[PDB]
Amino acid sequence: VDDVTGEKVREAFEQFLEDFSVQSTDTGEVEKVYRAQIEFMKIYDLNTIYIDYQHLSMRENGALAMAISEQYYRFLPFLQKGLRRVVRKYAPERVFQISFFNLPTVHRIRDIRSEKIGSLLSISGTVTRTSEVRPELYKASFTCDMCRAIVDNVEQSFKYTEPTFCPNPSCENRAFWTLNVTRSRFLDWQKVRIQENANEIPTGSMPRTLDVILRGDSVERAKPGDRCKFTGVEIVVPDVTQLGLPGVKPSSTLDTRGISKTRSLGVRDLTYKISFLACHVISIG
Amino acid sequence: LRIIWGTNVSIQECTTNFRNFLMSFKYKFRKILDERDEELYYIKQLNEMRELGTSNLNLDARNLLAYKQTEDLYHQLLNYPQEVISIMDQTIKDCMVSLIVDNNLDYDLDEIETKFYKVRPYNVGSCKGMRELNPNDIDKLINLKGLVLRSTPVIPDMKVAFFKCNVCDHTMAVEIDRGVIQEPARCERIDCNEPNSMSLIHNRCSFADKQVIKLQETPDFVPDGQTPHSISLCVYDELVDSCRAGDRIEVTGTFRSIPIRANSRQRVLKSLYKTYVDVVHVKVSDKRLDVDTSTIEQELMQNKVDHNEVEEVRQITDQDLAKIREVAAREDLYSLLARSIAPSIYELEDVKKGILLQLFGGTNKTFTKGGRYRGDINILLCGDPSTSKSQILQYVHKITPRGVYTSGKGSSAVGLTAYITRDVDTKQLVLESGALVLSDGGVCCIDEFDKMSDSTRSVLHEVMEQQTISIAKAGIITTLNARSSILASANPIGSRYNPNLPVTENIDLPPPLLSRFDLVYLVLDKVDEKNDRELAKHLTNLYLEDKPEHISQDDVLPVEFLTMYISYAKEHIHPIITEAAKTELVRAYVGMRKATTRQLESMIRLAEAHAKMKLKNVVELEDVQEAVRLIRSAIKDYAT
Amino acid sequence: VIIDLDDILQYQNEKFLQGTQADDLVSAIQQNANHFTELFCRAIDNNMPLPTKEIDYKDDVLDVILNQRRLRNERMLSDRTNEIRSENLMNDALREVVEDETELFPPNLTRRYFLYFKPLSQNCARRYRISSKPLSVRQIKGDFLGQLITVRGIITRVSDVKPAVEVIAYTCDQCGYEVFQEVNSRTFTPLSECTSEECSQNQTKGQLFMSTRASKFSAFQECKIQELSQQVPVGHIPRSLNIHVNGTLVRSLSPGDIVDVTGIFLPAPYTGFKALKAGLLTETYLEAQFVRQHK
Amino acid sequence: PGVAKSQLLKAICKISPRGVYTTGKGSSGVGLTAAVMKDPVTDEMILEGGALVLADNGICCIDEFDKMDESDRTAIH
Ligand SMILES: Nc1ncnc2c1ncn2[C@@H]1O[C@H](COP(=O)(O)OP(=O)(O)O)[C@@H](O)[C@H]1O
Ligand SMILES: Nc1ncnc2c1ncn2[C@@H]1O[C@H](COP(=O)(O)OP(=O)(O)O)[C@@H](O)[C@H]1O
Repeated sequence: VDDVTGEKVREAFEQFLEDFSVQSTDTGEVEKVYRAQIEFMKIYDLNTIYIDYQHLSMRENGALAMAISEQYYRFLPFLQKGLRRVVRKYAPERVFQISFFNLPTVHRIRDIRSEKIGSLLSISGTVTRTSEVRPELYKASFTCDMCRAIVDNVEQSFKYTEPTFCPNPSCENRAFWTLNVTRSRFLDWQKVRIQENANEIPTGSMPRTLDVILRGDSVERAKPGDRCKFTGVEIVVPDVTQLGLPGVKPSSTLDTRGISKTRSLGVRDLTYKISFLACHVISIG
Repeated sequence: LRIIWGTNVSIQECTTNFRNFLMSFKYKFRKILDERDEELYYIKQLNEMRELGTSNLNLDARNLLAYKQTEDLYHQLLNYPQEVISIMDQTIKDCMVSLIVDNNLDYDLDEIETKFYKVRPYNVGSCKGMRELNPNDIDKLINLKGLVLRSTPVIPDMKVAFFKCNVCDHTMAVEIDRGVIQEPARCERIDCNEPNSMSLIHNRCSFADKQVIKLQETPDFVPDGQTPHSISLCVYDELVDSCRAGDRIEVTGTFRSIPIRANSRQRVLKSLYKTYVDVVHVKVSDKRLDVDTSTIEQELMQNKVDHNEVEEVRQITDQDLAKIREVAAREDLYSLLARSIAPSIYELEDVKKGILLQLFGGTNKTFTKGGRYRGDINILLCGDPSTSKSQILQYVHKITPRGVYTSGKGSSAVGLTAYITRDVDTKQLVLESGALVLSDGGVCCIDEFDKMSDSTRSVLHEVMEQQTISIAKAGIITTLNARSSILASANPIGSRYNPNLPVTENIDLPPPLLSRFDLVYLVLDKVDEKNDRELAKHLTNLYLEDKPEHISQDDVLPVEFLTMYISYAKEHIHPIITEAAKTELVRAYVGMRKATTRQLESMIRLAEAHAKMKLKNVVELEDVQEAVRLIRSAIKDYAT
Repeated sequence: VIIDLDDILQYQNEKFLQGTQADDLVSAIQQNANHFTELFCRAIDNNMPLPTKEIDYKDDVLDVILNQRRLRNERMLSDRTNEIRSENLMNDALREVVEDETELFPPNLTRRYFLYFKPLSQNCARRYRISSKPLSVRQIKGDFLGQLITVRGIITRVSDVKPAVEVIAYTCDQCGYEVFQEVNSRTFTPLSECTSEECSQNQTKGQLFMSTRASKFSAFQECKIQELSQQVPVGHIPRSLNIHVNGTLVRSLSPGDIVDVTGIFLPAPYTGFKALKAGLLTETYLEAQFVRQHK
Repeated sequence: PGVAKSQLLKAICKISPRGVYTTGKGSSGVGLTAAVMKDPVTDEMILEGGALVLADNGICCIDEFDKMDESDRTAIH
């Protein structure tokens, strides 16, 4: 059902971009639009897109708009899979990245909370300390020697481990590894650390930076010593360094009340720090 | 009679006990106040609550003490704060619903009742510091005070955890409640069985916000040998960011004790528990000390409305307003307030007065962009020693909300901004606000300004002009805003500055910096005979009473009235000089030129303070007269 | 509750004469002095005015927790004996049985008060009758460990008072009960699963987590003392010595003070770099029973 | 040079509790002001002072009061 409701949001969005995106008549820019975008991207075949938010917010009265904004991390997979669907339909090596822009609102970095977590948002600030571009897995072929490698999948969320199932064989496991660097897909990336805009900061609170990671062809778009405007893909990164913070800090101690006694305790603290992410980067300002 | 295991607080029957109170109170507080408003507070105020729907009924504590019943519940709240606060929350919710069913259809309709109502008790007890506290009180409501050094960014904290499966996959999630997240080993869908790894996806889980505010407390009443301690309080939820760095704050909250892992690898805990405050309630504004400006607050008005909140800007009743607008009529007002500022301090009225305008100083202007001349007016004063020149500093320091007080030579250009210290709690590098950055807004006070090292004062040529400071050093490179008045004390070389000699020479200083100060006071003793007798009559009093009373008496003086007055004047007035001024205004400047252009800037700012007072949106052609005379006042003192 | 060795001296000259011969407490006290705190303590715990009055409201917290612990402590016994007697089949015996089959809150967890000793100088030394010879920190050989000793020196440092935890309480929440672990030295490892007699031998052990209101904290403060600088031998340099402070005596000490500190002197395990120890060493410290300040 | 002025100060700082005897070169400027240093065991970075802070609520005593140079004189001033 949650699968079904989410999938419904899929079909609704896919219908959106396939349904008319443009009301402009006579002289134009007459319809469509986004088809023209898929095709203009098919011109140089660089496989990433730009689609505006405002339209999408207006069309459905926003039920879809809000459905995207609030649960957006939930709704990534359905969306890029939907784009893949339409591409498969009208178009003939698959890497896709979808980035909205032109949000209705701007939020200061100091105005960031955890209620907007996992949800797309807009943040503008002064970029600082860009960092050289390094590859990333997210698709890897890794298995043991026994009995065969070339299994390619998973490592989706940042972990980075490991193969999910159907080990070894026949040694079936558990186990772990081994990872190939000869077979996998990589993308990007460069990290940049963005600072609060000099003019804004509340007295005397003094500026506080946050960290924004750049994946996508959005790479290198950022510039050191410049004001920029980002759109959300917001998320979280875990942090070891918070101890003696003070607490009270939550933990992972597992519930073993199943099974029976005849692994140990297995406790891992979970302490996260907010760090923004970016699909879209503009130099506006 | 039930019970709670350790609390001796019987569930319910304290709810009855609390309700008879809540519904019926009025004022018994005045029996402690001794009397010398009629109807009860809480039903009215709780109504205001219900229409506004701000939630956050902050109670008082003590309204309870002294009233019967609840004579007991006060004790039970000071001792067992958390549980009791939960009870009270429930009670208030039920009291809401029961209040609605009287009026039938309310607020369309039944939703608002289910919304969470919570208490933020304050004003609890007179406590001694932090340091004084025993391990005997681990969890209790406790009061603190003192400026805020720094605040960390928001740290996210779990509320509802989230989980997915490798198989099938299924999405269910376990809520935290008590402080651990216990995940099921296996499994949902399949189930089965099967011992398949249960993934924890941390972007789908729900968080709340935990910030941490470092605090430098002043308990006063210092037992010695103690030196100022530092504290760390973790706020929560809505209270996040509701406190700027540098404020003087009254915060109340529950004392706390938690261990912190030593190894960071092993499970081991360090024993020797580390302690901190949980800060249930914050009490930013004060009656006794002056109120912050609006322009500076800005966003925290434009924000903090949306998620709502409580307190912040000091609020004024109606009839007292009706008293202010009456007092404004009084003709001797400009004189009157001047005597009221420093009650102990005798004569020297024009100093009191110039400073009086330092409190009202200027009018802020953004143009289209840039601009920003603020209201800032800056005052040096020099003279023979023992002239009270330091006392004023103390007093202004006491009134001005955000100001900071620095001695000469106890200062350095690094000390006045951007320390970039190691945090030592997290073993990280964190930025600290310097002394001028804190002092942003209100008034920085300076001792022995003449005596500053040569590298220092090189900070001020930045501030006085730009009104911001530009820090390109070390880690972070930015121009950050400090908008602040300066009141500087100076001792001439003499130290009696003596007749003749060039005075402009005899203040020392580079003359360019010296010309920059808005209004420069030179105080002198003409040995009036005929004075010292009068002055001795003033000071040699007290004497009586030993318990200080009737200081300047018999003299008509405002006390707490002048602060709400000054505040009111500042937020609700924005004077413009229009046409009338410019002629005389200019001819003054020329008359001085016949000095530097700054003196003009000075006049137009200083004067607009006068006009800011008296509640005039427009300057008179008059009132620029004394506004000059104040600059000429020192000249009648430059004759020798 | 402050104990004096002086009035003990007079107790013995009362029990000496006027016999029968009573074994000497004091010389047994200085020479060990650690054990006697705890033993003296249980000696006291038995005989007390029992009710002795109402606990009001406040009064205090941690007074009520105590009260309810003692109360549940009584009711358990009353219930067990009530039950056993019902079955059958002089009356001392059943009481004994009930007392030994039941789990109760140990005395040491419920006391509410502390015990300290003050050593004898003084007029009594010339009585004639050692426990106080004010000593330099040079004067302390490492052969005195365990004894009750009195030193005089300048306090320095003397860091902030904070809660230290002697025993920790956990609550199973499943089997109910409580779990009290005693805690020693610098660190401890928090226990998990369950030790509950009812969560023993079960298929599923319940999980427990601490409650900081239940546990027993002591006020802990550490302070260093340096040689009075007169007593230093001609060459060399003034030495330093550590001291611990628990319970009531806290906050009584301050820097720049010249003081006679009287405490039972005990070792705590440490050494330098691991490769620097022959073993086992002790690193020592001084414990503080009673403070007497010059000036 | 004589008249034994300082012996009165050893005297007083002996009699008065919370008295502290210091000299100029002597007690450094950092001697009177309080440094911030990491506190062992309990934490952290506690202000530890000397002279003036160390002795307060009681008499502080100074010798060679001329040779104290400048930064010190500002404190005492
Ligand atoms: N006009 C006055 N009214 C009240 N008190 C005064 C007046 N003049 C001097 N005093 C008293 O004399 C002292 C002045 O010391 P101060 O002026 O601070 O020294 P310095 O001038 O060296 O800074 C204060 O305690 C103040 O109360
Ligand atoms: N009236 C006096 N009674 C006793 N001793 C004195 C007297 N006058 C001077 N002295 C001696 O003179 C010496 C001066 O010592 P001191 O006070 O250290 O130096 P200063 O002479 O600079 O004050 C003292 O040691 C003291 O013994």
